[PDB]
Order: sequence, then structure tokens, then C-alpha cells
Amino acid sequence: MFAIIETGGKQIKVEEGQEIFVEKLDVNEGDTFTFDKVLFVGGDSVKVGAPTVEGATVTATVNKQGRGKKITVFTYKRRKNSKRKKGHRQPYTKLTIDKINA
Amino acid sequence: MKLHELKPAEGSRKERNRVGRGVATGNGKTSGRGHKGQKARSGGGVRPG
Amino acid sequence: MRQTFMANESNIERKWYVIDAEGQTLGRLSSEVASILRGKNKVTYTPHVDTGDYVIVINASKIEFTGNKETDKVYYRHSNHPGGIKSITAGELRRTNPERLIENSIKGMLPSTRLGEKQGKKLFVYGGAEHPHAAQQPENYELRG
Amino acid sequence: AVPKRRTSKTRKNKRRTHFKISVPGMTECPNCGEYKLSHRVCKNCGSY
Amino acid sequence: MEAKAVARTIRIAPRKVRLVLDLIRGKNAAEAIAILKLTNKASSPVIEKVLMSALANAEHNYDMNTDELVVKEAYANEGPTLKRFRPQGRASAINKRTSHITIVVSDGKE
Amino acid sequence: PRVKGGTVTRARRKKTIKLAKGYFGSKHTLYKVAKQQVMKSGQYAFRDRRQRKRDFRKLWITRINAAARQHEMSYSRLMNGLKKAGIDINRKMLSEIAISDEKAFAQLVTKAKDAL
RNA sequence: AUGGUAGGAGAGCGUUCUAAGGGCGUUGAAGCAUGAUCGUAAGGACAUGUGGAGCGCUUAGAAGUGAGAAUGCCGGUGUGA
RNA sequence: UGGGAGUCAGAACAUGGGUGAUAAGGUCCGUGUUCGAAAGGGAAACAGCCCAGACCACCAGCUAAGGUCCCAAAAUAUAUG
RNA sequence: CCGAUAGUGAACCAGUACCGUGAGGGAAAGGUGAAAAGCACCCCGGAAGGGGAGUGAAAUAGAACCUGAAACCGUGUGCUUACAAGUAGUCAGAGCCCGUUAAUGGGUGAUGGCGUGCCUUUUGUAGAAUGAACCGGCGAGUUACGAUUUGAUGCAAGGUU
Repeated sequence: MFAIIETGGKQIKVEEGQEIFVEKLDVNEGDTFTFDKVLFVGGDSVKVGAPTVEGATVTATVNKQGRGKKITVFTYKRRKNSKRKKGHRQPYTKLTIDKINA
Repeated sequence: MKLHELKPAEGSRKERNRVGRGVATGNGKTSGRGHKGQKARSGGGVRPG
Repeated sequence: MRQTFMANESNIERKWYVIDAEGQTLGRLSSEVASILRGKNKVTYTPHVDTGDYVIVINASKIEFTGNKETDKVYYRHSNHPGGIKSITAGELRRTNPERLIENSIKGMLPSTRLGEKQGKKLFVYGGAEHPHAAQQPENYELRG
Repeated sequence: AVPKRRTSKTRKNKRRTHFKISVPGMTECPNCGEYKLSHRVCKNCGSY
Repeated sequence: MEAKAVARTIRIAPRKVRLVLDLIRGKNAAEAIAILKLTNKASSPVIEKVLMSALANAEHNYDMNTDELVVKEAYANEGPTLKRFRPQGRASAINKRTSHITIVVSDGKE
Repeated sequence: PRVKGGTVTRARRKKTIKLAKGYFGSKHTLYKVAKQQVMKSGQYAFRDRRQRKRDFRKLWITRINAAARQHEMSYSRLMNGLKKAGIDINRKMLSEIAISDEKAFAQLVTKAKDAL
């Protein structure tokens, strides 16, 4: 009903049908990804992970391999003559959960 | 060759160093001279020997 | 900026509590009341909004000091005229306006923001066992050990 | 006599909020003519 | 339906003309004329001539009835200033500032 | 060939002015004061990208403490017993479970208790 | 495995021309000034205004080349009652 | 071996030991910390303790310590005497 | 090549305004034409407007027809915004919007935490150390010509201009 999946280096709480944003995976758009590190399945019946649940996948479908909004890394030092301007765009991937499997 | 596709030999040209044009060149304010004294001054420095 | 819950008004439900100050130390009771007043005991605690409940302290003539704090421990205040320093001891303040005493102790443990000043106004303190807020039906709270 | 800092736009215009004109009187001309100053037979069309 | 008039390079400084221009803004034209008649300020006659010019425009060129009109906008812009050297002090300069006075009048309808 | 400085100065300054939009007073209009502010605001945001992680961890831990004290537990004994149990879920996750699903939170409070 | 006002060898842009090639242009073509794109750059390809006849791209060469302060100078402008 | 330098208030807090008035926020010297360009980050805040050299960013989440009412990561943090 | 802070100080009223007793010093300001066709005509206050009118392929192209830009400054509208102690931003979000040279597009404006310049000069400064609104001519690396160290060759028993 909800689950806690581990992806990227982080943890995410999901329900069926929501869209999530995740660190870049190596898949294509339209494919189907399956997360297998599941730590906690909640809801009606509650399964608690050993570290993980040993069963327990969540499947989702990939929309939009994308690149994030630009941030501008700027730093300087006040009366030295040094500064640095850098641009960043972080890659993400977007998914839509269909099925959590306890 | 063609006059629209001219190309010098490789490693045979180089752009000159332009001093005093801002901080990120590395030769920005004091232009390579350091801070004060005789060698910082225009036409300065001591005669050879 | 993923999923962390933040409360806003239309989430907050504030309650009313009643704390009996009889036989308690001033600072030990005041720390606990300050954290009731801030919301730090609710799982929906969020710092930029006012969570946290209302507290009534009822007895307040029977609050206790330890040691010789009754005749040492003087409260000073200055009036911004020169020479204008004034003072009163803690025991003298306990027998003359004891509610100023407890609300000054509690209000010293709250932050000095505009949210802190707003949260300090959720506190009501009475010398002696009666209080007018029967209409909001407050519960008794026991101080944690 | 001198200001240390220039005053900004917002401080200048905060100083000018009382610096304005009040609305005049107007007891109207009932016999003939333009509306005259209050309690005046004013010099342009006064029929008080 | 809107009539307007401007008066350009009027030799009064704009700060002094915006004061009385703040009185007549958004009022009816008849009571605007009465307010302009009962203020002793140096710029009430100038502004009154611009207002009468705009009401004459509305009656003659657009055939609006001049008893329904309100003063929709009234403002003063800076014109070009003239620089004078004061001989009377010690060689410091004095600018003659000037202004552009615009009035627009309307019946509130479309 | 003389090159005169035309049009490039104005492009370079005008985009710093456009970066300063929404700033008070003459910081959104004038190049030098708007430039110094845009420098300082890049520096601030660099610092605050790192302070944001500390702030949100602190907030999660405060919520967990409040949730744990309604079962007669500290935060610290709870996190210890959760470690000895082997449970490896975040503080972001723990705080969201305590807000949303109170029953599940009670469930893993019991696993933290008997592992001690 | 990969900081440095002093350091070396780096890839790049605004002006000009060759020395070219190839374009946008008097059913409009600008440039320039107001627009969502490119960007660490410097620097250029499609909605208002402009006009109403001038510019880009590519490769290479040449620099009245190279724009926050100097109690800087001023065509200078304009503020601070 | 050759090209190109900066630096010579080069210092300032730190002894190690010492001189001299045992202040000197004065003289030597042996390591340290910054360093200036290494900015920073937890020694109130401080190119004068814990930590850093740099791919470099980034919602990795988990560590180094100097750590753990209110502030404000982080033991109300206890238990024992 | 000067392309007009220009070979010129001056491509306009220039060695003139002006300044100085005199020797002397010494500016600013340049810019149709498509054709004045320069608002007959006509209507309300002197100036200035509002209308029509026009040679007007286009007068917010009206004597500032070299057009003509910006910024400083303005000023009149509005959308959101009013218990306080302030390197004014930054990181954590109710109301109002709505999309090009197009897709976590485009936003706009309210909150709790944290908070020191081109700069210069310093062992050390952010001033109670220095110097400072906007724009720009417009403002800081040739050769006579040498020396010495880092591409291609007549082309290597070899060197000529």
C-alpha cells in the first residue's frame, strides 16, 4: 500500500500511481524498471525489512530521462582576486509506480 | 590549398600574452610585476650587471 | 525538496493543558512548559509555524527554590535613565506578583523572534488554584520526570 | 552642515507625506455666479 | 471617449504643480474648476486653462456633453531645464525648471 | 583599426541588472551595487546548499523524538534499538511514517524495544 | 589519481580587412534598442520598435584591439530641500 | 642543464629551549597552524585548537572528530558510585 | 588609412565665444532631401494643444527631417504586501497569474534559519585606514633595431644576397 524503496543513494516512500524523481538510471523511456531493495511495506499488512524484506519488488515505468534546472555555482574571496563561476545541471529520471509487490 | 581553407602547420603559431586584462587571466592587476619597489615601476629595474 | 511534511494553519489543532505548580522547582517546571509552548512534543513540529498548545499554570505561590535563592538571586532591570537600575529579590517577587515570576522564567526560555513573542502569549499563569478558562476545557498534564 | 549619506527615494518620499495641500471651503453661490470662498463675497462672482 | 490637452514647457517647476494637480484628480470637471478657483497657488490658473482646453476639445471634437465628464488623468512631466548662473551669490548655478501638464477627461463609458 | 567599445559593455551589465530583480531599491537599478549584491548572493546560496542538509536532518530527528516519547522512549534509545534490530531505514522515512501511519510506527517501536 | 596574486605550453570569442568561400537582404534586409534559445566564456542564427537600406556564418591573418575605481577627464547627464 | 618569476615589513600566533624588562600584540633558533593563491567547514564570528588540500559540482545518504534544554547536526543522557 | 575625442585645436559661427593689463591660453557645437511638399484650408487660449489636412511608399518621421537608442533619473496606473532592531540577500511558501526562438515552461509577490566590495594596502581592515551615483570619447605593450631561448626549408658539406 505504501513502500519504502532504496534507490540512488537514498530512500523514497511510494504508493501506486505516483510520479517520482530519482537519480539517473540506465534505462530508456517507456521501459519498465523494477526496484528490488525494499525496506518496508506498510499499509494493511506491515512487513519490516531485515535490512530488506526478501520478496518485495516495486515496478515502475520510465517517463522522461531529463536534466535538472541550472544552478550557478559562484564563489569569491573578498580582497584577493579570485572567484569561480560554474554551471550545473543534474540528471534525473522520472517514473510512475504501477505495482508494489509485497 | 584553397584560400578559404588556409591552415598553418601544427604548433607553428601561438597567441601572445596580453597582460593586465582582468583577474582570471592570472596576469590581472599588477600585471606580472609583483607589488612595489624598483621593478614594479614603469621603465624601472636596474641596469644589467 | 522531496517529501517532507510541513504544517500550516488548517492543519494545526491546539490543545489546552493545566499544570499545577505546587512543589515544583522554578526552572525544572519552566523548561517543560516552554517546550509544550513551542510544539516540540508534537510529531508535526515545523519551525516556521506556530504549533504547540496552551498552558495554564495554577498554583504559583507554591513554586519552590533550592538553596538560598530566596534571598540571593535578585532580578535587575534598567529604565534607560541614568542611575536607573532597579532590583528585587526572588522571594520578594514570589510573595508580591508571583505570576510575573513564573512567566518571566518561562519567557526567558523561548526565542526572541516574532514567532517567539506570539508563542509566549499562549501561556496563562495564576497564583492560587482557580482559573477562568473553564470554557476551553483544559486537561491536566503531569510533568515528566 | 553636511549629510554623511545621501537619502534614498523611500526616505525622501516618506518625508513628504504631510507636505501637501488641503481642500478648500466652497459655500456655493445661490444668486448668480461661480462658487465663492467660504464666508466671503469673493472677488470673482461673489453672491454670499 | 476621452479628450485631452497638454501644455508644454510651462515655466513652473514640477514639484509645485503636482501639489495642486493632486487635488483635481478623479473629480468631476465642474467641481474641479471650483477647486482650482479657490486655491491661491501660482499654478492654479495654468492648470485651469489646460482643463478648460480639454473640456472644449471634448465638446467640439467628440461631441461629448460637458456635464458628465470627470477628470480621468492629470499629471506633470519634466520638460527641459534652463541653466542660469546666479551673480547674486557666489557663482553657483540655478536651474529654471519647467514642466509639461497633461489633462485627460472622459465620460466613463465605452 | 580602432575598435570602439560599443554594445558589449551594455549587454554584460544589463544581465547582472536583470539578475538582481526583486531587490530593494537601488540594488535593482544600479550596476555596481547590484553587482556586489549578485556576487554575495551566489556566495550565500553556495553556503546554504550545504546548510540545508543539516537543517532537514535536524528537523526529522526532532519529529522522531516527539514520536518516540509517546511510547516512553528517547530518540537515542530508539535509534540504538533500531540498529540492533537491523532496521536500516532513514530519518526522513522514519519521520514520515510517524506522521502518516501511526500504527506502523508503533510496530517498529516494538521491534526496537525487544531488541534491547 | 586530479588548489596557487608569480609559472608554462592552452581551445575562444566583439573591429577590420583581405584571402576566399558561401549566405541573409528594395514581395524587404538589416544593424541598433525592447524577446524564452545558446554560455564559464568572451560572442552569434527565429515575436515590439527601427526603418526603409545594411549585416552575419565558415576558415585563416592583423590589431587605434579590448572596460567598476586612478581626490581620473568630460561630450557630459542627472540626483541628494 | 636551460626558459620564466615572485619574495628580502616576509611577517603573526605556537612552544623547543634560551637572551634581553620574564608586557613586547621586542631577539635567536627546532617542528606546527593558518598561510597570502587554500576559500571554506564544526576553535561566539578571527589567510593564529578538530579538519582541508581541489575533478568539480549535486536533496547521496551514511562518517572524522572538536560532540549533543532554547537555541543550533548532535545522549534531557542515562545508569552507577 | 583619419573615419570626424580624427590625419586637426577647428571638415558647423575656429584661432572664433570667452579668459588675461600683456606675452599668452583656448572651447562647445557637425550632419532630410523620396520630394518642403514646412500642418493652405478649416474650426476652441498669447505660448501650447485637440482635430482634421499633406506633398506624407511610412510625422510617438513637426524644424531635436543626421534619424536615434540606452542608463540615470522619472512620474501617473495598478497585482501581491503593514508588532518592529535591519551586508537587506540567501535557504525553508499563501494569494494572483498563465506557455517563446517551448517544456520538472512560465511565473509574481507574503514566511523560520543563516548572514562583511571594484577595491586597495596590510602580520593582520569589512572602517572608527584609503577611494568611489549613470553613460562614454574613454581611459595604461612598436620599432629603428638588436640579443638570447622554444615550427618549416633552399637545405644540409654546408651560408648568400
